[PDB]
Amino acid sequence: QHLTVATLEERPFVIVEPADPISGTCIRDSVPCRSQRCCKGFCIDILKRLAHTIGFSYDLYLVTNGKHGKKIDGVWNGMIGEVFYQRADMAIGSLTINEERSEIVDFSVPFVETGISVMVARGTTVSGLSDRKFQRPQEQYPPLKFGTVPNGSTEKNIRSNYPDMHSYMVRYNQPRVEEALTQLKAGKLDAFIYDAAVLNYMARKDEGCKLVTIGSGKVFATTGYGIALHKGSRWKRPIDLALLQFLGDDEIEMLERLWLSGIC
Ligand SMILES: N[C@H](CCC(=O)O)C(=O)O
Repeated sequence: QHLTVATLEERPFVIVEPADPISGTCIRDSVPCRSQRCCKGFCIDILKRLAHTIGFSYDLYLVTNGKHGKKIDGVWNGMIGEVFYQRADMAIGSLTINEERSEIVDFSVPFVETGISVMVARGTTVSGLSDRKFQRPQEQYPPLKFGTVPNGSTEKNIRSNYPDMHSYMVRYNQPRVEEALTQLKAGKLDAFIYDAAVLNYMARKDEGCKLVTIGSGKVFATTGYGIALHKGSRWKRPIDLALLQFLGDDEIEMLERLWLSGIC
């Protein structure tokens, strides 16, 4: 009846703000979340609906041990680690389903479609991730500068499928999306390769609409965000049924409009 839920800030899917200074409570659509503050956003609204529909209470906390999830020398960190090591009953956020993670935790059915996209300044001109500027990176006279934020499903995918390109990207690793966008707009990066759902949102919200996304096309695989649960969790089925209901009730579509819209 009571679940411990791990999450991670990644706007606009999870947004963290201080409590209302006047009341000292989380107001509006926000809910209390502690650190491993008030949380809101697309995924938090999903969590609120799951809790109401299925009928559980929860304790929400922000992950400080890494981010989404990476395995290093046999040990998982991030949201995936919290679930795998059974510190949390579930993790919800902008958490990407991939093969490696699916082996060790169960995922809900996907509730947001994602993958990998490439962001560049509208001025800049490359074809896409197929472009040899990316693929044969150290062939270009002034090298192309492209990076990702390391440790997530994007870097995992690139290292596994395009190890040459990955090796070239390492020096351009960015600490978070905000800095990457800054470097891209300053021309310190030529492209930023990252989660599609997030990148496409950032493109839509860009002050002045100067940042644009290119589809990765055939280069990378589509996937989705899923809620992570203990392998064999009894919670998977009721979570899935609820999510499926939300999808067909246009509740998810409504939340997309609410949280992920932009003018660009
Ligand atoms: N959703 C993030 C992907 C971030 C990225 O593009 O690396 C994850 O679960 O790892």
